[PDB]
Amino acid sequence: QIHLVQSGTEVKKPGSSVTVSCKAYGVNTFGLYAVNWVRQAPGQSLEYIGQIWRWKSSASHHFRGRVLISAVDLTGSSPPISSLEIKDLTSDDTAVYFCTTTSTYDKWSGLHHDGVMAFSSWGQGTLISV
Amino acid sequence: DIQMTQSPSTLSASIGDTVRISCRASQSITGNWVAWYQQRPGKAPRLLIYRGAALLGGVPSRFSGSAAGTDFTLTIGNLQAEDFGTFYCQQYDTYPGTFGQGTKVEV
Amino acid sequence: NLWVTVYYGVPVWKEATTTLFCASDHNVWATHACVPTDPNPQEMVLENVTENFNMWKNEMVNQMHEDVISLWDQSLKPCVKLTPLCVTLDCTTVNQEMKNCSFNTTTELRDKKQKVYALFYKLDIVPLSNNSSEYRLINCNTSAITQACPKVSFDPIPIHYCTPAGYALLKCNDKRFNGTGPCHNVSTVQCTHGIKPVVSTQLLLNGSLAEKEIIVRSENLTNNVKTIIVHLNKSVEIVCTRPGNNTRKSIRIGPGQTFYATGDIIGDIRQAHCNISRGDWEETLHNVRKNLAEHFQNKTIQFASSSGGDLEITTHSFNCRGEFFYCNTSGLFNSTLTITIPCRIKQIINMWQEVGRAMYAPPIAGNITCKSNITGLLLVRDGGKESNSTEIFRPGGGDMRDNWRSELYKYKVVEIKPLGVAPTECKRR
Amino acid sequence: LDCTTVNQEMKNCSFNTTTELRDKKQK
Amino acid sequence: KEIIVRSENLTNNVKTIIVHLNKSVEIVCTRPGNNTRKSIRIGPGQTF
Amino acid sequence: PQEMVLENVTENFNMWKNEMVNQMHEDVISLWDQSLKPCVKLTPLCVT
Amino acid sequence: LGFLGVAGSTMGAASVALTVQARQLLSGNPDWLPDMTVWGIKQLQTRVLAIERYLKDQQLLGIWGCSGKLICCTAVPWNSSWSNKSQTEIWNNMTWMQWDEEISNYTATIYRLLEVSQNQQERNEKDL
Amino acid sequence: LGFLGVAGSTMGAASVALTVQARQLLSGNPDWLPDMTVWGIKQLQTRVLAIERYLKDQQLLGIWGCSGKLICCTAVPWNSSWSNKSQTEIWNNMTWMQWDEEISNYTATIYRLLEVSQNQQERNEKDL
Amino acid sequence: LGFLGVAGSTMGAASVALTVQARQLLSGNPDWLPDMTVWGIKQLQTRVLAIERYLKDQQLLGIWGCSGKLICCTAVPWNSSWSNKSQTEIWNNMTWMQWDEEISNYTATIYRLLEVSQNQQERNEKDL
Ligand SMILES: *[C@@H]1O[C@H](CO)[C@@H](O[C@@H]2O[C@H](CO)[C@@H](O[C@@H]3O[C@H](CO[C@H]4O[C@H](CO[C@H]5O[C@H](CO)[C@@H](O)[C@H](O)[C@@H]5O[C@H]5O[C@H](CO)[C@@H](O)[C@H](O)[C@@H]5O)[C@@H](O)[C@H](O[C@H]5O[C@H](CO)[C@@H](O)[C@H](O)[C@@H]5O)[C@@H]4O)[C@@H](O)[C@H](O[C@H]4O[C@H](CO)[C@@H](O)[C@H](O)[C@@H]4O[C@H]4O[C@H](CO)[C@@H](O)[C@H](O)[C@@H]4O[C@H]4O[C@H](CO)[C@@H](O)[C@H](O)[C@@H]4O)[C@@H]3O)[C@H](O)[C@H]2NC(C)=O)[C@H](O)[C@H]1NC(C)=O
Ligand SMILES: *[C@@H]1O[C@H](CO)[C@@H](O[C@@H]2O[C@H](CO)[C@@H](O[C@@H]3O[C@H](CO[C@H]4O[C@H](CO)[C@@H](O)[C@H](O)[C@@H]4O)[C@@H](O)[C@H](O[C@H]4O[C@H](CO)[C@@H](O)[C@H](O)[C@@H]4O)[C@@H]3O)[C@H](O)[C@H]2NC(C)=O)[C@H](O)[C@H]1NC(C)=O
Ligand SMILES: *[C@@H]1O[C@H](CO)[C@@H](O[C@@H]2O[C@H](CO)[C@@H](O[C@@H]3O[C@H](CO)[C@@H](O)[C@H](O[C@H]4O[C@H](CO)[C@@H](O)[C@H](O)[C@@H]4O)[C@@H]3O)[C@H](O)[C@H]2NC(C)=O)[C@H](O)[C@H]1NC(C)=O
Ligand SMILES: *[C@@H]1O[C@H](CO)[C@@H](O[C@@H]2O[C@H](CO)[C@@H](O[C@@H]3O[C@H](CO)[C@@H](O)[C@H](O[C@H]4O[C@H](CO)[C@@H](O)[C@H](O)[C@@H]4O)[C@@H]3O)[C@H](O)[C@H]2NC(C)=O)[C@H](O)[C@H]1NC(C)=O
Ligand SMILES: *[C@@H]1O[C@H](CO)[C@@H](O[C@@H]2O[C@H](CO)[C@@H](O[C@@H]3O[C@H](CO)[C@@H](O)[C@H](O)[C@@H]3O)[C@H](O)[C@H]2NC(C)=O)[C@H](O)[C@H]1NC(C)=O
Ligand SMILES: *[C@@H]1O[C@H](CO)[C@@H](O[C@@H]2O[C@H](CO)[C@@H](O[C@@H]3O[C@H](CO)[C@@H](O)[C@H](O)[C@@H]3O)[C@H](O)[C@H]2NC(C)=O)[C@H](O)[C@H]1NC(C)=O
Ligand SMILES: *[C@@H]1O[C@H](CO)[C@@H](O[C@@H]2O[C@H](CO)[C@@H](O)[C@H](O)[C@H]2NC(C)=O)[C@H](O)[C@H]1NC(C)=O
Ligand SMILES: *[C@@H]1O[C@H](CO)[C@@H](O[C@@H]2O[C@H](CO)[C@@H](O)[C@H](O)[C@H]2NC(C)=O)[C@H](O)[C@H]1NC(C)=O
Ligand SMILES: *[C@@H]1O[C@H](CO)[C@@H](O[C@@H]2O[C@H](CO)[C@@H](O)[C@H](O)[C@H]2NC(C)=O)[C@H](O)[C@H]1NC(C)=O
Ligand SMILES: *[C@@H]1O[C@H](CO)[C@@H](O[C@@H]2O[C@H](CO)[C@@H](O)[C@H](O)[C@H]2NC(C)=O)[C@H](O)[C@H]1NC(C)=O
Ligand SMILES: *[C@@H]1O[C@H](CO)[C@@H](O[C@@H]2O[C@H](CO)[C@@H](O)[C@H](O)[C@H]2NC(C)=O)[C@H](O)[C@H]1NC(C)=O
Ligand SMILES: *[C@@H]1O[C@H](CO)[C@@H](O[C@@H]2O[C@H](CO)[C@@H](O)[C@H](O)[C@H]2NC(C)=O)[C@H](O)[C@H]1NC(C)=O
Ligand SMILES: *[C@@H]1O[C@H](CO)[C@@H](O)[C@H](O)[C@H]1NC(C)=O
Ligand SMILES: *[C@@H]1O[C@H](CO)[C@@H](O)[C@H](O)[C@H]1NC(C)=O
Ligand SMILES: *[C@@H]1O[C@H](CO)[C@@H](O)[C@H](O)[C@H]1NC(C)=O
Ligand SMILES: *[C@@H]1O[C@H](CO)[C@@H](O)[C@H](O)[C@H]1NC(C)=O
Ligand SMILES: *[C@@H]1O[C@H](CO)[C@@H](O)[C@H](O)[C@H]1NC(C)=O
Ligand SMILES: *[C@@H]1O[C@H](CO)[C@@H](O)[C@H](O)[C@H]1NC(C)=O
Ligand SMILES: *[C@@H]1O[C@H](CO)[C@@H](O)[C@H](O)[C@H]1NC(C)=O
Ligand SMILES: *[C@@H]1O[C@H](CO)[C@@H](O)[C@H](O)[C@H]1NC(C)=O
Repeated sequence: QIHLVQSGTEVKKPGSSVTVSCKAYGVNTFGLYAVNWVRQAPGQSLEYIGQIWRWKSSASHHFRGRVLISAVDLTGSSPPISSLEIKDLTSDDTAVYFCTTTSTYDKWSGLHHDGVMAFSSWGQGTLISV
Repeated sequence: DIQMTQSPSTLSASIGDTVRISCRASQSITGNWVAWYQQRPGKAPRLLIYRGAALLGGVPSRFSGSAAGTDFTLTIGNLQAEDFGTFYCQQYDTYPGTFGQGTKVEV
Repeated sequence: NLWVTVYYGVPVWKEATTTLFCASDHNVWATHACVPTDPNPQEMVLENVTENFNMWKNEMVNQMHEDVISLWDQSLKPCVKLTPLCVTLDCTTVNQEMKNCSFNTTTELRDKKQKVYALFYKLDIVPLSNNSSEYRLINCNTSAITQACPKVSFDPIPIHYCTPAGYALLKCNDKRFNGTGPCHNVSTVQCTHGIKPVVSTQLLLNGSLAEKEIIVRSENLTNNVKTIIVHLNKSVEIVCTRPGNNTRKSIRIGPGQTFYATGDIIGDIRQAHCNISRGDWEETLHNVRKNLAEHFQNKTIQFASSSGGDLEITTHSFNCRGEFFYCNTSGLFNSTLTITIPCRIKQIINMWQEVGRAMYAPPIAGNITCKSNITGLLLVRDGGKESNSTEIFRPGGGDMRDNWRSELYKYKVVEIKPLGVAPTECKRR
Repeated sequence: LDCTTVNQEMKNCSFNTTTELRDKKQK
Repeated sequence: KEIIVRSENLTNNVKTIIVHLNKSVEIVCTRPGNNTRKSIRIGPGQTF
Repeated sequence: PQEMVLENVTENFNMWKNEMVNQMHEDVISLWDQSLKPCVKLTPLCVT
Repeated sequence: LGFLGVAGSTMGAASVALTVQARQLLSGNPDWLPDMTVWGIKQLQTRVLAIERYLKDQQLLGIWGCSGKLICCTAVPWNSSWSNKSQTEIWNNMTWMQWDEEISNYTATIYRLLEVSQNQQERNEKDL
Repeated sequence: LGFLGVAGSTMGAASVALTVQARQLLSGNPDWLPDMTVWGIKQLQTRVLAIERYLKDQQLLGIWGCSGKLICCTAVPWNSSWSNKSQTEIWNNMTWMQWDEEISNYTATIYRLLEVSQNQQERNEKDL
Repeated sequence: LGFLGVAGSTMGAASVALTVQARQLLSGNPDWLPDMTVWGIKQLQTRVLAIERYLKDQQLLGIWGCSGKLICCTAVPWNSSWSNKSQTEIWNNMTWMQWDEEISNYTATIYRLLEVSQNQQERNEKDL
């Protein structure tokens, strides 16, 4: 019922910006449903890139001022959309990015805290190399 | 920041066997507030357990979780038919969150 | 060191569902089915708290719908039944919206029959054979007709839904709320504001108006079958009437059971019709169009008349002093000093979409005229990718619950847990 | 009820009864 | 364990004797026919 | 029954605005109605 | 303040004025409904359930030795494994909602402990 | 003695026999009415209302520092802007009905003062 | 041990777990039969009766100064007339049922003495 469709593989010369799109099929709105962007590089270490929650966007300390996370709500011809934008890419940013959505309506379910949360639904991930 | 460490690094297994994976945190986690995930090679991670020992739907009843003060143990009992890939322990106590290094299971 | 201490009265709430009762400040609602009371209400504004809302799974509307159906049934049952009316009707011309039909019925004595005559609308008549002059009522083979009960009034009155002890209602006060998401300005109450249980289709009538500007809400905009509710901030004036002078006859169909029907019509043949202020309607169409253009990208928006179908769902429907008007609005939603729309009326009304129950509304003696406010619209998007340039909308009915969501979307029901535990330096006991 | 043989534990019975229209009967 | 016999007054001869068994017996049975369900309109929605 | 005698009190009575009689009246009619409802009805006697 | 007025206030402030929340639990509707209604039976069900819930909470308080005390003080030590946070942090920068969520797993066992403690005390009160 | 036999007695004499009046607020309930009629609903009516009233009165007593006590000495001073009569006159030449009539305007203020005094006492106890 | 598990135990051992017996007097089923049936009326009747019985027991306890206690010392002398057995025999050889058997004729007198004793104590509380 809930699916996440992500953009395609795209490889760029170092020194430019990159955008990645996540498309939430089945999500009623990004209220009650928070979006979290995570990273997985070779080395198999899952990091935490950032999130949009309650229409507030935030990023971890390693990426503050480096990644912009934007979102547009449900429209007539398009389900809810989220987007990662990395301003500059070094050699070490090669990884697969994952979009995740988590329900935030219960307020008592164990799947989320006030700011940090687990990830109920996972997209198929976009591979980016430099 | 809160770190974690999982064990064992890798373990062999067989059909019908019961396996245990323990992740230990750098700070005792008052609430359970820990999650367990699977990841097959080339696929997307799938949430298995949240809130320490809460079982989602669709996931088989064979999985279980135990939450001590600092050590959290995932018990995958009665490995049936298809074997699994990489398992992961994650904390969501403080911001930002962090994932574990990870363990691998093989036949 | 640190010892446990239990507190009673801790302010924590869970989401919960309960049987909410109602209250009011002859009529079925006022003198039955819930208490008359309205003391000084207690409204408070919480601080530093945000609460999630989603109106599209809320038990308030289901409870209200069940209560409305149950009250109507309980009102209809304790009076006259119309089983002897289902006979062969010999109908002829009035000598064009009615037919003069004579028929045989019982009387105060079961060994004698009587010949009577009455006027009937053809929407209440079904033929028996093509080469015949026989007619029957609509619901004579599928249900049993019960007469609308003359001494009781089916007039909507304001009603307040009230929470029982141990529960509370949370109200979203955020301006321009579309029903889903967080709420940063929350208030607590015990009883809702005035709600009028008006049943209408294709046009929301006599409703509370939006606070600042038009609010557009639907359970799933991307889906097309779902209803789109439009909540205006400027009320539109619609006044309308059946002007024909009628007169009703009392027919004894048994021991004390009397059946009232359209005895005769006198005066010129005048058609029931609805007037709407034209300039205000043009303004509200423009406001709705350019507001709804926001949710649907740059594609142009067109309005078109309802598709063909049953009279109940295709035409706008309402009630006025007991008379049931089905108005054909083929010019109101026709776009891209007064506007007049035709209105047929019907007597055998089979609402609530159930089977086996149907009601007959006796005609009021004189002519009927009543004025009301259009305060909302129910629009439906047409499916299919016929064009990639324009998206066309239609009148839409569907579930009756949509008529009440617009009044109950601010409210949430919460249970209270008063017992808590916490560590403190206190030890002594 | 006008009953005849089955044409051994039942009988084939015809009867008049009411219909949708109260002023008509059916067999 | 085994069969139980009950009666609120066994020495009386007009009182039911209940026998409770420990091994259930198999009884399967049937009406083996083909009867079509004829519908008759009794009245306004009444169907026989 | 328990009956106790209030020694030093003085109470004002008014028999003409007592709700006891109205309650008794309502009970009498309601009881008679619920008694006469669950049995035979003389609808077919209304003949010539 | 008013009923549930201190939802956003921290626990230290909420410790004051618990009586409004306590008293709201028993306030009801003096009027009732006429006969032969399912509405009336639903109302009776709801209010009997409310009385039962209130009585259960009061009995649970009494078994712990806090029959008529809103802010009573028991004698059970607080295990650090339940929730190990600073006193100032708990009573100055946390609402009751977050607190009740963060100790949800350890609530039940805590209750049992309270029981035993009071029972022990009562027995000692007869053996001393 | 009887249920209200001390109605005419002055308050000093009436303070000795509060148990009978207290007990009759709950006792006297008969068996049930089998018929599901208006009468059964009215019985259920009256008895649920009685339970609610008794629980409300007991909760009002318990919020104050007077839980489980028929006679209770609080710690709120008696403002002379309320009834100002000598103790002998109050307790030897006045019935309870007259006393309740004379002080009718100040009952709400007295109740609120008792509430705040007990809350202050509880907070002080937890803080000292 | 669970509910009624200490029936065979002697009186001394049974006093350790009175809370299990006490708590089951309020546990029940929160659902309902929504069909206007006589079943619903009978269920609602039995629940209201249970509430009334529990409230009466709590009132009777409170009249004796034992409101928040499951075990309570009442300070009224034990007349040897109503029962004269050694403490060891009573607390190590007789079940509670036999005890309630052998003092059946005298419970009313004991209850009246209890209420009079607390009335005297409460009056003296303000007398001195
Ligand atoms: C029901 O009713 C509800 C209300 O009642 C209603 O809610 C409303 O929903 C809409 C959704 O449609 C909300 O509007 C959206 O809001 C989004 C969130 O915006 C917030 O965050 C941004 C980003 O902020 C970060 O960065 C800035 C940079 O300066 C910092 O200042 C911030 O602090 C923050 O930085 C932190 O976090 C970073 C990580 O992200 C860290 O790196 C960093 O270090 C920091 O830690 C803010 O800028 C926003 O503020 C704006 O508004 C305030 C208001 O005061 C202004 O002061 C401020 O200047 C800003 O203007 C806000 O805080 C937005 O992302 C979203 O924006 C998109 O849409 C708009 C409108 O169309 C576009 O103009 C905009 O360009 C965005 O479009 C881009 O993204 C989409 C995504 O799909 C693309 O498709 C699109 O093409 C475009 O992409 C292009 O740009 C990309 C870069 O941006 C680029 O990468 C792409 O490649 C491409 O080129 C939109 O505004 C609205 O707020 C809600 N209303 C509320 C909350 O009241 C709800 O919808 C209703 N429901 C329905 C069904 O209708
Ligand atoms: C949206 O909201 C509007 C609110 O105005 C509704 O319109 C009102 O509807 C009510 C009910 O249909 C109307 O009230 C009725 O008016 C009748 C005509 O009143 C005229 O005639 C009487 C004769 O004495 C004059 O006194 C009066 O001043 C008017 O000149 C009355 O005859 C009705 O009486 C009812 O109650 C008496 C009580 O004894 C009964 O005996 C009657 O049989 C009858 O049941 C009643 O008063 C009211 O006039 C309407 N207002 C307007 C401005 O039109 C809309 O109906 C509503 N829309 C929807 C869809 O619900
Ligand atoms: C609101 O209405 C819209 C329709 O107007 C609705 O959108 C639909 O959602 C479903 C559910 O996600 C979509 O179906 C999926 O679409 C993706 C798109 O790539 C497909 O990949 C999916 O197929 C895969 O997954 C299936 C199992 O889910 C497998 O069986 C399959 O083999 C594939 O592996 C799946 O078909 C559907 O496409 C959209 N439709 C449109 C037009 O967007 C939305 O869900 C509604 N919102 C709510 C809250 O109900
Ligand atoms: C179970 O059913 C059996 C019957 O199959 C039943 O047994 C009968 O019990 C009655 C009990 O009264 C017996 O009647 C008595 O028999 C004795 C035998 O000597 C007579 O002396 C009695 O006569 C005296 O009492 C009479 C009043 O009852 C006086 O009128 C009379 O003058 C004497 O004072 C009396 O007739 C009867 O004989 C037996 N029958 C058999 C066949 O056993 C048994 O009681 C039932 N069990 C229960 C628990 O009910
Ligand atoms: C800490 O408390 C939480 C909250 O109770 C515990 O999570 C709970 O875990 C149980 C067992 O996994 C869940 O029960 C399951 O519910 C699902 C619902 O679909 C059902 O399908 C299963 O059959 C099973 O009954 C329970 O729902 C879940 N609670 C919530 C709110 O989700 C958690 O286990 C506790 N941690 C401990 C005790 O260590
Ligand atoms: C509906 O049809 C019935 C049956 O035809 C009409 O009833 C009858 O109508 C005729 C024609 O108006 C009446 O005849 C007139 O009678 C007067 C009596 O003084 C006579 O002087 C006239 O010359 C004329 O013949 C007849 O009385 C009347 N009968 C009854 C029982 O009503 C009825 O009028 C029709 N309704 C309408 C609205 O047309
Ligand atoms: C938050 O919501 C409250 C409740 O609606 C608002 O307070 C009301 O404001 C209106 C006018 O704006 C007054 O007429 C009412 O008397 C107010 N009621 C109360 C209880 O204060 C408040 O203005 C809103 N605040 C914001 C920032 O939106
Ligand atoms: C009802 O809401 C509409 C929608 O906003 C209001 O129309 C606005 O009118 C002002 C007039 O100064 C224009 O500047 C805006 O552009 C209009 N908005 C739109 C979306 O067209 C209208 O004024 C409101 N009416 C009332 C009485 O509140
Ligand atoms: C509804 O509007 C119509 C149109 O103005 C009104 O009917 C007109 O009435 C005047 C005099 O009453 C006549 O001269 C016109 O010929 C009528 N026009 C039509 C098209 O019928 C009607 O009176 C209005 N009704 C109400 C209740 O306001
Ligand atoms: C409502 O009325 C409109 C016109 O008043 C009807 O539309 C007409 O439909 C016929 C065919 O049935 C066409 O020949 C006409 O050209 C249409 N009118 C116009 C102005 O184009 C409509 O069918 C009616 N709908 C109902 C349900 O009665
Ligand atoms: C059911 O109960 C009967 C007793 O009525 C059992 O039959 C007995 O079996 C034993 C075998 O050890 C014999 O010694 C007895 O003579 C039998 N009794 C009779 C009356 O024949 C029987 O085995 C039981 N069956 C089960 C499945 O429990
Ligand atoms: C009941 O048992 C009878 C006897 O075996 C079954 O009837 C026989 O069915 C077979 C074929 O299934 C025929 O060849 C025999 O001629 C039948 N004999 C009689 C006497 O009927 C019958 O089918 C069984 N029914 C069920 C439901 O088990
Ligand atoms: C219709 O709207 C006007 C405009 O404010 C208002 O005065 C009137 O009370 C409204 N009538 C109804 C029935 O809502
Ligand atoms: C709109 O109305 C005009 C005139 O009233 C008519 O010619 C036209 O066909 C109508 N269009 C629709 C779509 O009903
Ligand atoms: C009937 O019409 C007349 C004028 O034709 C009008 O004055 C009267 O108000 C109408 N009846 C009603 C009930 O409005
Ligand atoms: C019973 O009659 C139906 C009528 O269509 C037929 O399909 C079915 O096979 C018959 N059954 C037997 C057992 O003959
Ligand atoms: C809300 O928070 C602010 C600062 O966080 C504080 O000053 C204010 O007193 C709080 N309001 C309440 C009702 O606690
Ligand atoms: C009634 O008043 C008289 C007046 O002297 C007094 O003696 C008597 O005791 C009073 N009765 C009661 C019951 O107080
Ligand atoms: C109360 O009465 C006393 C008499 O004992 C008097 O001295 C005092 O002034 C009075 N107080 C007020 C406020 O009237
Ligand atoms: C039952 O009685 C025996 C005495 O032989 C005793 O040992 C045992 O503990 C008793 N059991 C219980 C549950 O009191």
